[PDB]
Amino acid sequence: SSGLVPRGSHMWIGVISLFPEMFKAITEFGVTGRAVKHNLLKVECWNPRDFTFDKHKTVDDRPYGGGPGMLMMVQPLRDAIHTAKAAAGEGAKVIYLSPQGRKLDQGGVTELAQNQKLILVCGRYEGIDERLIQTEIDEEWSIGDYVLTGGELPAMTLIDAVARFIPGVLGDSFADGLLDCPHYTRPEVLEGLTVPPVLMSGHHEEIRKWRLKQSLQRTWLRRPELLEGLALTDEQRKLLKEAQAEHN
Amino acid sequence: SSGLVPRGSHMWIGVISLFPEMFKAITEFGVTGRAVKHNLLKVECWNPRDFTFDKHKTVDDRPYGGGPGMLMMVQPLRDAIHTAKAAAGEGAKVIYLSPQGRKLDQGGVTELAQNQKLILVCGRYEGIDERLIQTEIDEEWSIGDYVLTGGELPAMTLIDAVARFIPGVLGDSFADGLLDCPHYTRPEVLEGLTVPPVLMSGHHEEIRKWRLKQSLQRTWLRRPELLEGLALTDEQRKLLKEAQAEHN
Ligand SMILES: NCc1ccc(CNc2ccc(C(N)=O)cn2)cc1
Ligand SMILES: NCc1ccc(CNc2ccc(C(N)=O)cn2)cc1
Repeated sequence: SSGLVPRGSHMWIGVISLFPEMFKAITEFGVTGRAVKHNLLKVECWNPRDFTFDKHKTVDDRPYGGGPGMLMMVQPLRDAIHTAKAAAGEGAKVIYLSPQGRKLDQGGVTELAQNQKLILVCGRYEGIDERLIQTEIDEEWSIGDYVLTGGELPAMTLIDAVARFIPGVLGDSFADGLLDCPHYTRPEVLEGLTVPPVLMSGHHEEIRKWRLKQSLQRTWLRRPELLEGLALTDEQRKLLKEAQAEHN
Repeated sequence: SSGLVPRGSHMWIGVISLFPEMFKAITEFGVTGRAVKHNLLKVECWNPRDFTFDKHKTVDDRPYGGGPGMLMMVQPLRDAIHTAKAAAGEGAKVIYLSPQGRKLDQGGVTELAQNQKLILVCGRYEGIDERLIQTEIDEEWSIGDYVLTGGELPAMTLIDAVARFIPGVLGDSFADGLLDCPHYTRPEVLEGLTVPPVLMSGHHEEIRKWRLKQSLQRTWLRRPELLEGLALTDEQRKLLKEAQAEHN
């Protein structure tokens, strides 16, 4: 392991997945791809398929009590987890991604990003045996109240979200707990819509206050529950009241 | 376009992305990969890079009013959107994935899945010009209250979630508005933990009621706000009260 890029806060993420090639979407492209090449982020996959012993490499099994779907077969999945934990050494927290988990939000991303090592277990079918949660999983997390064909997209979502908090990965995330303000680039006029003159003014302080007021107004109109989680600054209370008066 | 697999409800999804190779994670693997091969789901990508005219194929641009980040360059992105809309023909709703969007949940997935054609616009950098939202985007959606390096993982998350509602894709999603019950597979005993005897009984009705009670108990302990959105059946009111009495 070598290179010139400061990597003091580098993260290691082990992944248990039946489809490790999915992870190329994050390891080979964009900002996450650069993090991996610069050794700020390492993503290491184990496939339960490689832990099977039968001729057909069976990775699913029938649920007790019947019902329609399959579960991940215990022995191959358990063996893959044990191999990832041995590789990771001490301090690796094991995360299972499921709709039954703790709801991920940006605060939870920053809590997760304090871990120098994670193992992300990706369930396929109707998920994993309850007893493996009890014996192998440190924390269960959901990316949101929907059901996907597997935990791989949730795992990749968490990796990407945490990676942004690794110093050096980026070249301001829900700034102030608010929805982000509108942004504008060239051209000055688009389908008769003009860039707000304040953004053209060069007045750094008036621009700051316009963006903060817009963020407060958009949070209030779209996601008012997000305001209730906040103790607004004096300046923020005044800009919201001005945006609420102007709306009315 | 041909094949034997019933595809009456087939979905077409256009995608605008600087990294269309990311979409292989859904189009080449698992249940979504099978949907694509069977013509239940088509995913068609346009890359704004192919709509550039400068020697360096520039796809970012500086925000008006300064600040740290870049935006997607308007002309290449707008041209890619127009080409996707012409390809899609009439009835294609254009979705922009952003943290400022409507929060996706399973109900919203099923609303989105009523569309036979979607175009998913994937923003990189600090996102897209506000005026393109106004002029090109039908609906803005978030997959959750976190910030990612791009809209591609959110787009792939929505495709996967909607695909499950396409008849024939699957071989019961938040059944009853509740968190799913525990599942068990072989072996009968794992690290001294035994499968609940009821699941071994063959008694289809007692198994149904045990799984419903567990789902009510887990929703109540982990996500009690989910119970408030529900008008529980008589049977559900009785099983929750029994689980709440047994907890206490
Ligand atoms: N029956 C439980 C179960 C467990 C695991 C799966 C795999 N797919 C997932 C995993 C996580 C999420 C999420 N919202 O973070 C969504 N879909 C499905 C079902
Ligand atoms: N500054 C606004 C903005 C817009 C678009 C992006 C691209 N990344 C995204 C897109 C969608 C989501 C989400 N939660 O669904 C998360 N991250 C970033 C920033």
